[PDB]
Amino acid sequence: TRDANGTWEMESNENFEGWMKALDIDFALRKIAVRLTQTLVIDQDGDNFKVKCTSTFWNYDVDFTVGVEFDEYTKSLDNRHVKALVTWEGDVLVCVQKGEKENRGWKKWIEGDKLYLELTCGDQVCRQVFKKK
Ligand SMILES: *C/C=C(C)/C=C/C=C(C)/C=C/C1=C(C)CCCC1(C)C
Repeated sequence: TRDANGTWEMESNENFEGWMKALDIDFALRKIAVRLTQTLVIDQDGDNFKVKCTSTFWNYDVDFTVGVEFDEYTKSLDNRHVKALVTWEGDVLVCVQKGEKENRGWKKWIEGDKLYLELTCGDQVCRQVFKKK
């Protein structure tokens, strides 16, 4: 319920292109990223997280300690500097990324076998569902 450890296989991905567009990802690369199968690998140890979301051409990596603000440079995404902070709101893992973009961050709900991930930027929300492999 608070345990996010695992290798996570995607089963659905809603409004992916609206969220990428809100981040200003190149329209060309958007309709490549649309094609790619993603595997989310989470290593969680106490407060310390290592998140690795992987695909053929394109990976997103982040490591953080819950409750410790960190500078994040989204080099493989929109290549912006944000002030990221990840915390627990109940059993909901919440990341707020302060910077140019408003309403920017993500949330993870872990429901036994299922991981629900909502990514937000501006007025767009991308809803993803992964299953533990
Ligand atoms: C808790 C899980 C998180 C924060 C996972 C985030 C994953 C991404 C931001 C993935 C982004 C990607 C693209 C938009 C294009 C294709 C490659 C991806 C899947 C790494």
